[PDB]
Amino acid sequence: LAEAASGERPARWALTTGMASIPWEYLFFYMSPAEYNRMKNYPGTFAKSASVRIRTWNTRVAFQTGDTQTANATLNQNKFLQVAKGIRSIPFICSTNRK
Amino acid sequence: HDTQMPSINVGIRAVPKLTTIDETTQANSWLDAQGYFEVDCVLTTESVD
Amino acid sequence: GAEIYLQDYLTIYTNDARATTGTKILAGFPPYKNFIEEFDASACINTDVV
Amino acid sequence: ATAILRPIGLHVEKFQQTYRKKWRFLTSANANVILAEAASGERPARWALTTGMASIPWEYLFFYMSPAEYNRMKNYPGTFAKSASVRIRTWNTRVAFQTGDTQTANATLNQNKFLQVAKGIRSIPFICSTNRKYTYSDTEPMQPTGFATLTSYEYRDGLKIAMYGYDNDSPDFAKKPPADATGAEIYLQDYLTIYTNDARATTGTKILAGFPPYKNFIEEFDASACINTDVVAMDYDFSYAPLVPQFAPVPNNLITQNYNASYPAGTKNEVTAAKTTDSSQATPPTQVRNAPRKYIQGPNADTTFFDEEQNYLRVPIEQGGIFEEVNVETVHDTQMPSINVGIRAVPKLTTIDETTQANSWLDAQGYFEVDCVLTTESVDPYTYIKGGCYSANTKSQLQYFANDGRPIAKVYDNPNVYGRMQMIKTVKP
Amino acid sequence: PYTYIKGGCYSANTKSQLQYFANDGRPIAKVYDNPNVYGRMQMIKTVKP
Amino acid sequence: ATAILRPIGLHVEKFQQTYRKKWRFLTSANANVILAEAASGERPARWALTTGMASIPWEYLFFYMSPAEYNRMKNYPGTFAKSA
DNA sequence: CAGGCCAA
DNA sequence: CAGGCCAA
DNA sequence: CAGGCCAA
DNA sequence: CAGGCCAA
Repeated sequence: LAEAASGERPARWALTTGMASIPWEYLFFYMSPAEYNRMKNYPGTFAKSASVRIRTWNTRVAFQTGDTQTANATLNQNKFLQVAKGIRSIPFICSTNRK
Repeated sequence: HDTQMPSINVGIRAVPKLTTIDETTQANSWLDAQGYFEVDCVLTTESVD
Repeated sequence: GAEIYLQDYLTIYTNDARATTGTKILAGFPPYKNFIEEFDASACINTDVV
Repeated sequence: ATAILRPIGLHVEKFQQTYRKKWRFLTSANANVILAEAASGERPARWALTTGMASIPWEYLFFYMSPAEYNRMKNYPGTFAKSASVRIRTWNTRVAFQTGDTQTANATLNQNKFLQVAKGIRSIPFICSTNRKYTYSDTEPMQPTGFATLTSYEYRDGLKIAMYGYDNDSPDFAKKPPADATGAEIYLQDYLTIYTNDARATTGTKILAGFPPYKNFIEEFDASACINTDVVAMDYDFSYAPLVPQFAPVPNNLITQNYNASYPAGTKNEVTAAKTTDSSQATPPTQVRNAPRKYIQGPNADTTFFDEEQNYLRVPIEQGGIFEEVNVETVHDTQMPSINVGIRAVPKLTTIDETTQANSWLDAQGYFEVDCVLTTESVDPYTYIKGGCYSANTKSQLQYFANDGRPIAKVYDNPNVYGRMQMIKTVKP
Repeated sequence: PYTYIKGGCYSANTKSQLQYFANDGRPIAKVYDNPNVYGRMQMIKTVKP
Repeated sequence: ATAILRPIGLHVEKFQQTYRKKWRFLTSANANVILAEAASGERPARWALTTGMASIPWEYLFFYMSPAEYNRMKNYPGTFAKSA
């Protein structure tokens, strides 16, 4: 995808992926508004450790594309899961998470 | 010292359509596919009085 | 406990030199697939991945 | 006595480099259909038997190493490709659930699914074959109905661009995301085709031998049992694959009046010879010593082959018999074995009324994971104290040249002649 | 290093190197010619050959 | 699960090179004589005590590697001297 | 069962 | 194979 | 007994 | 560490 230059941002090419970002670095991910509001009444609070475990379930693939002009429906599937740890910190892969 | 939390990205690779394209290139049509991810997260905090 | 659709995905960027004046960098993309793990999702049903 | 000096010899630096790629290929299960190819110039009229076995271009440098790696390797004179290995793994093979012909209820859960592997078909003396791109019918997308005009150079260039993408200044940059970065599948379009003579207009004694039984030379397995299994594992040691020419020696003609001297070769052949053969049997096989050639480094160097970079994707990596060295040398003809993999066409569940081959096929794709490794070596010889690297003059290299000045190189595109890959004139890109 | 697919070798930007320079543009380098100062070799402006 | 991809990282090629020289040096047994050095600009007036201990220029690149080697090494960006 | 032929 | 660079 | 001081 | 090249 082409991203036009805007102000200080140069013109660049964007390579889209299907690897969804997991927002485990933020406080709302772990604790509800009630917990946040109560924690506000505990001055001196430091977050000590954050752990995340991700389990994948059955991955659904469409049986057909819906293009009526082709008979592309098939029982067989090649189905791959992509996991990316620490891509954000790689000095030479300029990347960010986008909608 | 400077700090960083490692990023986590998970996803499913796009599944090409069973159509036959006429040129040596990447697929131009893909089947709908969803990843189903169960996420367990724990946060530990401490405070002092 | 219902599922939530995620909409925020990793995007890889590289320079666009179509309007670049001077010495252009034409290095293409970095091979980002050399830095990720990929598994057959049919074998990963109900398995810890991260 | 304490040896204050000893013959430590020259300073030579050898560098070994490794190039790895991973490619995912999608192959069509093309039907076995006879196609007519009209006579064109020197090409006779012939019948073509199409297959679904896609060619794997493991004989070319772009298969293993990216444009950045190629450009950097250019700065390492004396580079030889040492070994090329390819591992091919097939994944689940998809077969269309239905043909799409609404007038029949051909949809079925059951599948017969076969994977075809062909090693070294290109070298078989009596199976005249080459890899071709087909055109397909609209009603039957898996049925070839002709040949595309896309040549082998154009095919490999397109495959390279799919592998590595365009330059950032290209207006068509977005069209091809690099598979080297994405890991996405690439559709292969170059399939093994079997040829036989077309005697419809032949005058005189006709040969009516039909086709050779090429299925007696391939492996075929139930593709349902081959999911995530290695199917091809082949290594190749290169006899002589100069990727960048040697460092030029210090010319002895600037130091010596003896540079143009003669010495006995004895009964050994220190100069290579080109064998010309004639399958029409109009001319006997001919061996010609001292074919026209010129140096690829030195005062009168002609580096057209390495400046047109024929060796990236136009010309195969190995060029044994094309390149001479100025020394007592043993040189033999060379070939890299061909690799073709594919899925056999899956017939439609329709019932035809005649005893013959199926006339309708389900769409089927082969999913092939290809692992390839290329090993190269280069040298930095210091024969002299100053001026940079210089090699010994016995390391000087010559390349066969045509009389018009076009470098001659080995090609794996045309069918074999007596089991030999021909040498042909290179074409300027 | 091959950080990118095309264009030749490129290193990571964390491998970028700077050299001390004088305000007039002459590179500054270590020299072992002058006597030590507090046991230290000085850095001096390089002279154009 | 069969890992179709794994983080193999970048392709980086490291090249190690060795440069050797053998030199024979003749040194004079200079006497220990005090020499006067007049003040010049920022340099003060000082007494100099001469010795016969010749300096060995092992801290410089020409000591180990010839002009041909230096010119070729110029075509290897990222070169660090490891040990002398 | 591949690399200068295979029926060596 | 993640956390202040990786080719340490 | 050398390399950012030696009397550390 | 020599004899049809040596970086084989």
